[PDB]
Amino acid sequence: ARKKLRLYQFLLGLLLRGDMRECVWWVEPGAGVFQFSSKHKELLARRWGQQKGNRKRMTYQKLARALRNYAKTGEIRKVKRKLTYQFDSALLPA
DNA sequence: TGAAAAGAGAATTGG
DNA sequence: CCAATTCTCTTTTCA
Ligand SMILES: *O[C@H]1C[C@H](n2cnc3c(N)ncnc32)O[C@@H]1CO
Ligand SMILES: *O[C@H]1C[C@H](n2cc(C)c(=O)[nH]c2=O)O[C@@H]1CO
Repeated sequence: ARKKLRLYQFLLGLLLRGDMRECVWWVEPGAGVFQFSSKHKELLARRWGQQKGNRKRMTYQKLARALRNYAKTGEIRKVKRKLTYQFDSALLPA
């Protein structure tokens, strides 16, 4: 049984390594607050779908749909700012 | 002033 | 049965 990345792991990994900075970036790195690019977010979503191996092309609408489910478990919450989210502090350094 | 963004229930699916 | 994936409909927001 193989393992596949979780959405919050994929996103957090992109931010820490500095990948796809034109697609997603930190807004407040100390607070774990990050924002997606209005025009270039579809590039990131489709990259998420290729790595997962999904049947359909991944879109930001479907990626955002998955992000909202994290509200039950607290990994990521939506911030009251356009395309902006916040990792829980348990997933961040000191 | 419509695309964009936000939100959502629900059946589905790989593993 | 987890962790999304996919599809659908709705409304507010914004550029
Ligand atoms: O066709 C109507 C509505 C449209 N329009 C575009 N952007 C608008 C804003 N910000 N306020 C109001 N109406 C807006 O232009 C026409 C009215 O001038
Ligand atoms: O939660 C139930 C179903 C669940 N389950 C079902 C099936 C068909 C599967 O392949 N994996 C799996 O975890 O297990 C529980 C019953 O043992």
